[PDB]
Amino acid sequence: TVFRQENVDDYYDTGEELGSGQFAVVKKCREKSTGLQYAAKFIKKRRTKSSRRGVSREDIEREVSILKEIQHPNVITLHEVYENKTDVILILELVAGGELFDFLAEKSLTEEEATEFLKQILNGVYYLHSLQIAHFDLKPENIMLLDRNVPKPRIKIIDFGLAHKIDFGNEFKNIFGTPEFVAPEIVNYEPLGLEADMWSIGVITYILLSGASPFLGDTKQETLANVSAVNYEFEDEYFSNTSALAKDFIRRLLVKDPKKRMTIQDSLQHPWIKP
Ligand SMILES: [Br-]
Ligand SMILES: [Br-]
Ligand SMILES: [Br-]
Ligand SMILES: [Br-]
Ligand SMILES: [Br-]
Repeated sequence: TVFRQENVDDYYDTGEELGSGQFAVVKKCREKSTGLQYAAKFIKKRRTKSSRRGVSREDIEREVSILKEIQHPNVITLHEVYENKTDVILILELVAGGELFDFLAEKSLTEEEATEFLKQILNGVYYLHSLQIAHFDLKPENIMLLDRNVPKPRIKIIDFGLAHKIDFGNEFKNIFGTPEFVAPEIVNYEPLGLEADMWSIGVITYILLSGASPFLGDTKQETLANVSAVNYEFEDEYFSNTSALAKDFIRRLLVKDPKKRMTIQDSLQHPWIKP
């Protein structure tokens, strides 16, 4: 599939930088014809068949195809796609309130503040999983706030760079995110499905409530070993006034066997969440 090959600068003016990954940079931008503001994500293309630099066309097209499907208040949306020899440029919805990761860093929360974030994340993932989309990179860095200066900020899930359609219940590709957040099946290179996201939500919930990361070791290999062994516990210093029901929610997500793990539907009916 090909994209718009006109110069993006003929249609948009870029401004401040919003984010910066390994093969991508995101710039605030403004569309000349409407005055409307967006986030332009510049993804570096692979320059040869066998290079390790840049993103393969297959991978870029997958991200774009998935993004084109989605329209939900808790997920980023795609406006337009441009490309040139060097980059594919995704014109995405602007989410200007910063990462949940940075919001947490200024602030740990009350259980109400945590469930207020978590419920929006669950709604977004419910939508994605209903479309058989596994995100595969859920972590606080990939949750963006619309406005961080309100008591209950609204959020959107971003960064669909590892997202896959799961049409046979599982996929068996080269897929591996950030050690602190990946499920044991990722660590062990096993077939992956929607369940991996639910583990990640468990990790996010643990961090939301405590300010601490449940499997984090001193090196990435230690973290991965900890994940595979389900080596986490609820430290009393962090969880002493956290409800047992909150712990129950986490405990039912941080389960090694993906079949025994709560699904997104389970998570919305769980007594800590269910209205
Ligand atoms: Br700007
Ligand atoms: Br579902
Ligand atoms: Br993004
Ligand atoms: Br790590
Ligand atoms: Br699910």
